[PDB]
Amino acid sequence: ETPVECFEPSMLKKKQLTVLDLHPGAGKTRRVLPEIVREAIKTRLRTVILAPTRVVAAEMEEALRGLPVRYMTTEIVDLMCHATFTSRLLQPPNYNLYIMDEAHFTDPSSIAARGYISTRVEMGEAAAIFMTATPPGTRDAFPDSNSPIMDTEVEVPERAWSSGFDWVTDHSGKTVWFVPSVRNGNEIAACLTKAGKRVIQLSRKTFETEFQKTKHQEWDFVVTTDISEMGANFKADRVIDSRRCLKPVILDGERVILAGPMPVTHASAAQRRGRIGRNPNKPGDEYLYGGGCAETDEDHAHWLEARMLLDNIYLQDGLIASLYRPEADKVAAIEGEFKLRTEQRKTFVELMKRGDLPVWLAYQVASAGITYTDRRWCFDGTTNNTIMEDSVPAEVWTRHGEKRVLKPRWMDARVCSDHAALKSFKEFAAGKRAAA
Ligand SMILES: Nc1ncnc2c1ncn2[C@@H]1O[C@H](COP(=O)(O)OP(=O)(O)OP(=O)(O)O)[C@@H](O)[C@H]1O
Ligand SMILES: [Cl-]
Ligand SMILES: [Mn+2]
Ligand SMILES: [Mn+2]
Repeated sequence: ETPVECFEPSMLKKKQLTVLDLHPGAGKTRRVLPEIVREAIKTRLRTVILAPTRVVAAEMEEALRGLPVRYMTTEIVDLMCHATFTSRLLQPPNYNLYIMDEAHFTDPSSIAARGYISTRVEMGEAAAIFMTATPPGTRDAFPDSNSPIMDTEVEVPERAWSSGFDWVTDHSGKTVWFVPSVRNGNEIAACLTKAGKRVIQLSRKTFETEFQKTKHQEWDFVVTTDISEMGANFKADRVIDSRRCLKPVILDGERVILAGPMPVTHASAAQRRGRIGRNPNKPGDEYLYGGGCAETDEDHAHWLEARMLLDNIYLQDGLIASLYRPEADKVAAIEGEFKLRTEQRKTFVELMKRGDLPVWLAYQVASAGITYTDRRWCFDGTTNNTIMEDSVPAEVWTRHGEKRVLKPRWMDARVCSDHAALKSFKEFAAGKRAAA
């Protein structure tokens, strides 16, 4: 179960799961992946490539051009995102080779995908290669890089500033700044823009659209959440790292809060720092970081949400997939305890795909026997669940013509953590849906 740093053809045999852990910038995505795919084609395997984002799935369509690779938005090598793969498993192919790039991605759909894949491997039905510089259990925040990095611990602004921090804005290059949340990024970006900087903001909801702006000369800062840890390539000379994240936590099975901001894992710190130092002929890149790392605890909601997904994915007769073993200890939930019957399972999937709700919240609503289009639960919760914005209680016109206070029966802090999330949830609660 030890990671390797070189691909060999014998890794493609069934029952092998290999972790390829070359350091950041070493060429996993653009040079090792095409070598694996060529070998999979020559041995006539049924192969799927899993990219963390549609952006990366484009960086692969280019590093694989000329090969029979077919990108799938929802012989021939299949290419899709982690989320697309898990979404397809939740719907009513039998690959024998799974290649997952950026296999450190900790979103529930990626965790679930690794659990399903590693289970197929242990069943003797497939081989798999997990590519990541930071596999689970990474404890080194400062891995190798193509060019040496200047690491400096410094106080990193956590809110807008009106003076001081001259080192932030006196820089003449391009900076990638990792923030713990969209709302914190909004405040940092506005402060930078007031200083005359050209700022690009990245988050999960906006990444596929806004990342293209970074491919141009005309920007000074990218202000990004942890989504840029997943193989986002920048031409930057500096990373500023809060070393902070938010952690969704299920409190007593009752609600989801956003805990923190609190220290990132070593893997996240290494991936953030790994955005620079990538040009072997360009010394002098800087990594300015604001605190220490800490390891995830038993209570990060994403691993329990991954079990909610896997309990509802068909495997083989009555079997359910386990989590990938190095992550299976992050969850106390019993295999199968979140399995839904057929009609509630359809609602569960619809609330996630069409409703844009977090997994945990979708599960609560679906397992209560609520159908997808019935939005009464958004308004009948405890007054403690009242959603606020601008310190006034949030209100919504329902399609029935009633103006109701947003007061969901189950409280998931992710539906109201920033303006974009709240806008989406208000439209959901009103029975509307933005065109996407
Ligand atoms: N002159 C250059 N030509 C090509 N690549 C370069 C050059 N200078 C720097 N690089 C960087 O080296 C990186 C190595 O490519 P690749 O994405 O395959 O590495 P990786 O192992 O996938 O990294 P990560 O662990 O961060 O996902 C490129 O993404 C690119 O950003
Ligand atoms: Cl985000
Ligand atoms: Mn190297
Ligand atoms: Mn990569």
